Amino acid sequence: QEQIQTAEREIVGQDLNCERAQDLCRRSLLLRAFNKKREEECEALCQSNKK
Amino acid sequence: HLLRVTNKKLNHELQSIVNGVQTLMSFFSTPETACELSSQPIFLSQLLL
Amino acid sequence: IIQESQRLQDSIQKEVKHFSAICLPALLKVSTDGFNLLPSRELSINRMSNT
Repeated sequence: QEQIQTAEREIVGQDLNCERAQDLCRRSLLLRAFNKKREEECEALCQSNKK
Repeated sequence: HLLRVTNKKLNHELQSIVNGVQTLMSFFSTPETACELSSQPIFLSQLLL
Repeated sequence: IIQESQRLQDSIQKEVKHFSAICLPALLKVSTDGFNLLPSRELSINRMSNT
């Protein structure tokens, strides 16, 4: 029963690492959307500078 | 890293707009306040009638 | 133009630094009574069980 409770604690510790990898994926997607929106604004300023 | 490149591009275009407008305004300044440079009048309003 | 250009200087790098400090789960709003959007993190079920 001690061996079972030790291995149960190790399984719960692994669920915590999967959520961190998902937070990184969400941040990386939001920052990609943000980079695209800032490229469009930079292209608008480049047109104003050509004028 | 992409965002850091986009930030350098944005800062460069912002600085190019500043330099572009300062250069643009240098054509409108009257020759009395500018030093000895051959400020040949570009506008009719700058010519002595 | 010099003043407004200085406000926008390093704008992307300022926003990214602030975004890095945010907790994404705090943005996730849920409505209990149809009218009041509360952060999911303020729900007592999540305060008590969310890692």
